[PDB]
Amino acid sequence: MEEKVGNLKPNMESVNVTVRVLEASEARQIQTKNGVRTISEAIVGDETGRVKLTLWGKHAGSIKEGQVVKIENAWTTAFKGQVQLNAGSKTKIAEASEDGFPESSQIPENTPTAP
Repeated sequence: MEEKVGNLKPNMESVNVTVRVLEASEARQIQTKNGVRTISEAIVGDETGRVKLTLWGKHAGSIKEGQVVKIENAWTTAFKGQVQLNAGSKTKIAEASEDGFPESSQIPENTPTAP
């Protein structure tokens, strides 16, 4: 389902968004119940808000600050009171149309909140 960042809610199983990359950190390991996994974190946003993106597996470390990307078949979770966006093995990421897409100074700072 198509979404705007400010509307995201916990446990959305399949989400499509177009966002600018505001920040992108280096990849690192994290522990999980099923084994150790590679991730990276980014902050991404649109005209309605910004959100933390966790990039799993093949997507870890794959994007850069300033890019505009179309993300298809992402999913959301909740962590520490905030909605989290997630990209994994079935998520697709492509470069998108920058034609007038807001720059960082016009992307608001609100983040989607868990109930």
